[PDB]
Amino acid sequence: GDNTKWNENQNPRMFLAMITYITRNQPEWFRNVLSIAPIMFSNKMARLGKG
Amino acid sequence: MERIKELRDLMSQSRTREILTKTTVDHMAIIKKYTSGRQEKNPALRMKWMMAMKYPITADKRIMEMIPERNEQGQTLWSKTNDAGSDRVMVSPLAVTWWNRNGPTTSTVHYPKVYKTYFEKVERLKHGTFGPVHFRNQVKIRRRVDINPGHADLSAKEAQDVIMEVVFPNEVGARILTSESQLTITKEKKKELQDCKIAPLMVAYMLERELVRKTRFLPVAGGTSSVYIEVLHLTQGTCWEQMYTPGGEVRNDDVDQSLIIAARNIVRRATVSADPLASLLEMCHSTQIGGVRMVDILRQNPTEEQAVDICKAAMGLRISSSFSFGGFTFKRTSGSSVKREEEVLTGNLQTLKIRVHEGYEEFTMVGRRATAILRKATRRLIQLIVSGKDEQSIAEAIIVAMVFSQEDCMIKAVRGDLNFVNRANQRLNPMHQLLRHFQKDAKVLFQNWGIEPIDNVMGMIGILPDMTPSTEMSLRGVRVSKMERVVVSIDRFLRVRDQRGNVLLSPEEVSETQGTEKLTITYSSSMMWEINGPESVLVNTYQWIIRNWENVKIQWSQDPTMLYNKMEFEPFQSLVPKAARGQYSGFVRVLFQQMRDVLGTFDTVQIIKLLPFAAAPPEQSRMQFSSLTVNVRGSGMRIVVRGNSPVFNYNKATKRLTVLGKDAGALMEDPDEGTAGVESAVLRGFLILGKENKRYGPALSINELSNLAKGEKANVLIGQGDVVLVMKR
Amino acid sequence: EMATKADYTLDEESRARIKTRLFTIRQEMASRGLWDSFRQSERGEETIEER
RNA sequence: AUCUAUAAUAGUUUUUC
RNA sequence: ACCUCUGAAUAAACUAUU
RNA sequence: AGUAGUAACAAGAG
Ligand SMILES: *O[C@H]1[C@@H](O)[C@H](n2cnc3c(N)ncnc32)O[C@@H]1COP(=O)(O)OP(=O)(O)OP(=O)(O)OC[C@H]1O[C@@H](n2c[n+](C)c3c(=O)[nH]c(N)nc32)[C@H](O)[C@@H]1O
Ligand SMILES: [Mg+2]
Repeated sequence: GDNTKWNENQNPRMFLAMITYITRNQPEWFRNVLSIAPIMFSNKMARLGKG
Repeated sequence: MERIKELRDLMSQSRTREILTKTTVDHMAIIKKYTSGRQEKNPALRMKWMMAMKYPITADKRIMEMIPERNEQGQTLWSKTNDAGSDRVMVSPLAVTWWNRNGPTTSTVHYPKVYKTYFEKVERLKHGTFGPVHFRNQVKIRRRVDINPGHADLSAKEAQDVIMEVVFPNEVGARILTSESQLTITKEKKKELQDCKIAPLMVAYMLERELVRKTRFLPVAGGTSSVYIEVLHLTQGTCWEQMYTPGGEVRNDDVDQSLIIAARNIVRRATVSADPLASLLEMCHSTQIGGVRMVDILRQNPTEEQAVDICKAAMGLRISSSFSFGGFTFKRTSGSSVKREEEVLTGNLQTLKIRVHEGYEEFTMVGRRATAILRKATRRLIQLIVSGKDEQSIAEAIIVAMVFSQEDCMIKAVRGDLNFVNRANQRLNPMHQLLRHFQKDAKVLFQNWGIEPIDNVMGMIGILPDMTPSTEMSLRGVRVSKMERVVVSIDRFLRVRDQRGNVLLSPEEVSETQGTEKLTITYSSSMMWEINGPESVLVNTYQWIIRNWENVKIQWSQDPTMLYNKMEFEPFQSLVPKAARGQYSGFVRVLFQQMRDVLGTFDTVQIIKLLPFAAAPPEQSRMQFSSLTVNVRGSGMRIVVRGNSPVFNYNKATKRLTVLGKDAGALMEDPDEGTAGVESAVLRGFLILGKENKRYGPALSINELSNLAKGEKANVLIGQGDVVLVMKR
Repeated sequence: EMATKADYTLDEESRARIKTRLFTIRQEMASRGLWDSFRQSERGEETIEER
């Protein structure tokens, strides 16, 4: 099996949800430092390139 | 003085002062990797492109004084153009090959010392011995092997700390060498490298080459030691084996490990023969371990192991009925055991199978720093009497005894992420994992073991969970104290009895683990695979049946009894579980007899698949079998009686029989093959007639066929998702 | 003051100077009310709190 | 019996209408 | 127009080597 | 023209 457009269909919000479930009962700082990456990825911008 | 003057010079310049002040030591690495950007994307193309240039090579500015601008033919050797981002100049490869013929000459006498590992490789190849090349059915297995042996009792981090201590004493930081191995190696290398005239960085790299272990997964056959891995391309192939022995000096621990592996294989194979003793002797005389005869090694090796001691006893040598467990030499003074696999639930919620030794037994434990007397029952420690040296020695002895006792408390004391499979999902030894886990931190084990008041007998002290010598209560059944080969006779069935007459060893006591040898084990006989691993044994057994199919078929048709008694099937029979050997043999023999009496139902592939299972003494039962198990690396791999299987799959398109993924050869169609879809060697007392027939009601299972009677046709879900019509003769 | 084996390495003049500097710092901190909070926080000092 | 050193370099793998 | 410069470095994991 | 293929090269910059 292959998956069609895995990275164009997966969402950073779902990765944030996964990280939130994984880091239950953990110190707050650890949860924050892990959560920053999905948050920044759900607000990401893409350079268009050369033109 | 020169250093401080240069630093003062750099602090006087404005930009260098800014760099030196604003850059911390942590950011020194960042500025050290700082670059304008080396636009290298296709280095092969870039090198091919640059070698067409006039000056593709950089060199220090001293080349303008060490090498002339032009040679005899006037060809230019260097130019004054500087390299980008540096003061190095641009030179031609002609400059390098001019240096190699006209440059100043220095003394290269320390090079063999600095690069001792590579010249050691050269010496090992130079003095190596080549044997014959044997074309065989190679079965390589992906395993972790060491490519750089380093030092035995060291890890990469410990080796690095030792190297830092030896070479850079004032840069070690907070590390203190704790292991006695580290202290010994540190003293040895400090003395050896005393007054050394090599650059400290080069010395550190030498010590890295000498002391740092490196292991990798490779598809390996033969020995897994470094001296054999470095020539693995030379010695092992897909269809051939090149006999070869490295010319250096062989480590003795490798010899011990390989001897244990060979002895276990030989004993296990011999247990299934008609005369185990003669088979064991003729196998030990035909076995070589790293270019050395096995009998000589047995005569000059003090290894405490059950199979090794059985091999020694078979040759009239004196044995020490001992074994090793967790760094201690155990010896059973009195008692007996029978192994039994029991599934247990670990403290960290892991399910695993542990070989449990039944019966009451007594032992003595001997270690390099501690000694103990142990009495135990089935998964229960009766008492332990340790007489170690210091606190840590007694702690280690107590931990080893607790793990050996197989106490359910010890199992439930497991915490953390303790894995019982390899990083490649290879099953590990549970006892070894428990030892390694509790030798890191045993506070929970001691806490959950319990406590017990002591009666002050003989002044033997008690011990508390935090390792203190109490006099009132101690660990449950644990007491603290203060501080030989025997002639044996071995039976026909490898039963070793002392001079008095008591049993000391037996084949059942031999470990069932199937390990691999550090040094290549060469076996010289008709079957070079007779003491090989289970995969090679299976593949070579079925290939032997395929190659000899003509006379094997004739014998099966005429005199099956002699066919079942071939010595070639015995390595196979060493893989069948002991309790099921007779049942499988009887079932397969009944299948064969029905196959003979029902003409036209002659399935060649069925006979080939089921023949090796008929080599055991038959036991007659009415149990039906849809699959027969074979032990391969600890997991029972089933061979399905009807249809293909992971172990045994026959491809009708290619007529090629593949076993465990290894080609075993191509069959040829017999004239008496049944081209009618009629099967007689699938059910013990039922003959398959055809496909689904709805007239006879619903389909039932193979395990419920006893109620059927003569001629009662029925539909059975025999095989992988198939329903067929069967009838009873 | 205390020391191992009652061994005071320096002479009593320098030790008294250290004592008077510590007394001066305590007086200055008590002049602002910070001394009580300073005293109560000593137990929770050598435990890094990741934030 | 266990067995992810650190770092550097190169190579390999990882597609909608 | 002469002249002068220049011939082009994704991510992650892994493997090999040091 | 040609290479080439979803966008370029068929010199660029000072
Ligand atoms: O590398 C493997 C092997 O070659 C190596 N080894 C074995 N012997 C030596 C010596 N003598 N020197 C150096 N190296 C040696 O150790 C490795 C063993 O691996 P593996 O074969 O997987 O383990 P093994 O099957 O030997 O089981 P193990 O856990 O190590 O136990 C060894 C021995 O102890 C017996 N035993 C355990 N218990 C709990 C027993 C018991 O309650 N009662 C009795 N009678 N015996 C018990 C095991 O069955 C083995 O006999
Ligand atoms: Mg795929």
